[PDB]
Amino acid sequence: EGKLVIWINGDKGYNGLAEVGKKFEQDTGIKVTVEHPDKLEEKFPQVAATGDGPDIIFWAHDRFGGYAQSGLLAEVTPDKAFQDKLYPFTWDAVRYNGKLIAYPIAVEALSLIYNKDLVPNPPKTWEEIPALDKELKVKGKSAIMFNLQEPYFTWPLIAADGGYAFKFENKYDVKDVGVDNAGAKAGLTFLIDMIKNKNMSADTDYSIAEAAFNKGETAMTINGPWAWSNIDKSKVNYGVTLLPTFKGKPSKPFVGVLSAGINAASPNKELAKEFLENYLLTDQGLEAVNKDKPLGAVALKSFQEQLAKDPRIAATMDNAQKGEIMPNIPQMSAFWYAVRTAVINAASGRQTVDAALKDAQSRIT
Ligand SMILES: OC[C@H]1O[C@H](O[C@H]2[C@H](O)[C@@H](O)[C@@H](O)O[C@@H]2CO)[C@H](O)[C@@H](O)[C@@H]1O
Ligand SMILES: OC[C@H]1OC[C@H](O)[C@@H](O)[C@@H]1O
Ligand SMILES: OC[C@H]1OC[C@H](O)[C@@H](O)[C@@H]1O
Ligand SMILES: OC[C@H]1OC[C@H](O)[C@@H](O)[C@@H]1O
Ligand SMILES: [Mg+2]
Ligand SMILES: [Mg+2]
Ligand SMILES: [Mg+2]
Repeated sequence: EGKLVIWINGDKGYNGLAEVGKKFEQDTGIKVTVEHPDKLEEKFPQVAATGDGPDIIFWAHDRFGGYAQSGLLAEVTPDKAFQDKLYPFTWDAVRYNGKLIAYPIAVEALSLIYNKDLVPNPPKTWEEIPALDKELKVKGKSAIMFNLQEPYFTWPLIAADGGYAFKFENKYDVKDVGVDNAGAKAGLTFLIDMIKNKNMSADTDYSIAEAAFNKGETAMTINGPWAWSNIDKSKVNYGVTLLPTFKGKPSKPFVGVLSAGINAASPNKELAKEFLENYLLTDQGLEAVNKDKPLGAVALKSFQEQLAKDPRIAATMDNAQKGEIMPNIPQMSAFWYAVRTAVINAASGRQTVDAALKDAQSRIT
């Protein structure tokens, strides 16, 4: 009691957040400690269920329905004046069983990131990437590398031709799942065909793809706003644009709302509210995080007005509008674990595309 412990993922601007924490302490005398444990989103329910854990947890909103269902989050209590400072759809992302159970911070979607000096006119279709790769391979380069280990990054292609997670009835139907329909299989088959053709490698992960793109070894990558800061520091002149289409249809990234939840076991709920409402969710607080690692579009209208001019943010929102907001229901983690296994198994040859996605469908439903 008398201090704040915050958990945030290691790809986010945790040093910038710590600067907001230092300002909070200067003003209040209350110490703010920012940590970025690994697997924090799996650890939180295990420690919060014993009355331990951080005061504030940051993640995309998809995890938070499961937390709320288990009673691990405090209902947040912003007055109507504060609610009107943030975009309504961001509050919708953090509403569960009619209650607000987090503060929305930022809106994330994946984009195509391209080296302007290797591909001045980036490909508009996935289908043209193999021919581009062939020309780059004679120069000792590759067309594209992105994280193939996490389903977040492959989902936009799987969804393009008709894949979906849970069907929404204007409630989600947790038994109407679109992981093994024909559209999902078509997109995952194309990924596997690129791997078979040696346009990509099944073992590429986040670090490998980031290093290759930021050293000028691959012409394109797929990543979110948090990655831009490291590219700024690199030698690469990059642009951010629409994901390629597949079978003429847009890639459909899942849209995540970075959210801050208050632990139901926290003895510091009033302090957490003060920190989040009056320090973090200000133009200056978000600026401090954003200059560390970019947040994307932000939930705070006044600061989003200042970011909306950036072509990178425009591209982020263009991809977001072609995609879908993630569900926040508890079943979302089952979806992600099952799809992760399916993609890895298909890409490594441990299962056919059809067998992998059928097994995932069975697991989720
Ligand atoms: O891959 C499954 C994973 O997807 C999402 O995680 C994203 C996250 O939203 C981004 O902010 C960034 O950290 O990349 C992650 C993928 O590595 C879901 O939010 C998450 O629950 C899910 O595990
Ligand atoms: O178990 C698969 C994945 O699920 C949760 C962890 O965040 C990631 O470290 C783990 O790989
Ligand atoms: O369950 C262990 C999992 O956790 C972290 C890794 O990202 C994943 O490769 C591994 O399979
Ligand atoms: O891809 C596996 C990942 O999918 C979603 C989960 O939130 C995270 O724990 C899980 O790691
Ligand atoms: Mg983690
Ligand atoms: Mg609650
Ligand atoms: Mg792996």
